[PDB]
Amino acid sequence: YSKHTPIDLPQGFSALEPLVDLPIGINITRFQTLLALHRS
Amino acid sequence: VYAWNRKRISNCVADYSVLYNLAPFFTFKCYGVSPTKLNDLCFTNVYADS
Amino acid sequence: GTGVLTESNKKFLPFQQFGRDIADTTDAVRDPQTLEILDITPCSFGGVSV
Amino acid sequence: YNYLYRLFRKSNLKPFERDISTEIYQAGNKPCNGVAGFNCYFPLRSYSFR
Amino acid sequence: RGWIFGTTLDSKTQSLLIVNNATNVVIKVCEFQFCNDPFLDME
Ligand SMILES: *[C@@H]1O[C@H](CO)[C@@H](O)[C@H](O)[C@H]1NC(C)=O
Ligand SMILES: *[C@@H]1O[C@H](CO)[C@@H](O)[C@H](O)[C@H]1NC(C)=O
Ligand SMILES: *[C@@H]1O[C@H](CO)[C@@H](O)[C@H](O)[C@H]1NC(C)=O
Repeated sequence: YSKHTPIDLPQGFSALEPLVDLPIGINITRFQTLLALHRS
Repeated sequence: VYAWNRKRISNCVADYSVLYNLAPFFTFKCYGVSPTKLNDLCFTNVYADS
Repeated sequence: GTGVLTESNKKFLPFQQFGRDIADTTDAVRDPQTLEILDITPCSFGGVSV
Repeated sequence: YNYLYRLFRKSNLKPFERDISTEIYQAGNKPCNGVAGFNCYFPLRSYSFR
Repeated sequence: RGWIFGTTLDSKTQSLLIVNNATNVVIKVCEFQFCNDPFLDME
């Protein structure tokens, strides 16, 4: 479910619209996000 | 069986009548749906585990 | 279902396909092939008194 | 002998779950350290189909 | 840019990958041999 808002966390209400319903059928117990570096 | 294959069935029209009429399968047992009603329904998120 | 299909003014979101009333019976549906949203209203009925 | 099943596992699987990890199982108090031996057996055994 | 989901995050199990690079949004379900510190880095 995803939501984009034009803006700590703000205080307000924003419902998240469903974006992707994904049929995987696999076990998930741990996650890690991916970032992007900037190189100079 | 430890590494059973899961195949997605999507974006197709399925004729289940050709599966029922053929005689080689000893067991054709359905739990959540009637066997004879499969030609009259629409489904998604369909998977075959072999 | 049995009903009259009419034009609707309900602004369905892109994920949304059908709609449900208080009773949970379908009141609006999105037709395939054309993607339009059709309102479903039950057919005319009433009590007959002699 | 191409078809193998998981004879031994620590816990029961979840619905629609596949386990293909070829790690050794500890059937006793003594740790096995990835090496077969007394009370250390491979989880996957093949069917003798004839 | 994305997320990594799984149980052991290696080839032993099967993992889900969500990425959005400079061009398109890709969703994959594979048995990835993940890095300990995976990241993205014109890109
Ligand atoms: C068929 O249905 C699809 C939606 O699944 C739609 O995009 C397409 O325009 C339809 N084609 C015709 C000829 O109705
Ligand atoms: C998913 O993995 C966890 C630990 O990796 C395990 O405890 C759990 O039983 C697994 N779920 C299923 C359905 O096998
Ligand atoms: C983004 O990822 C897809 C899939 O890996 C790849 O085909 C595409 O070339 C990538 N785009 C760039 C700019 O690298």
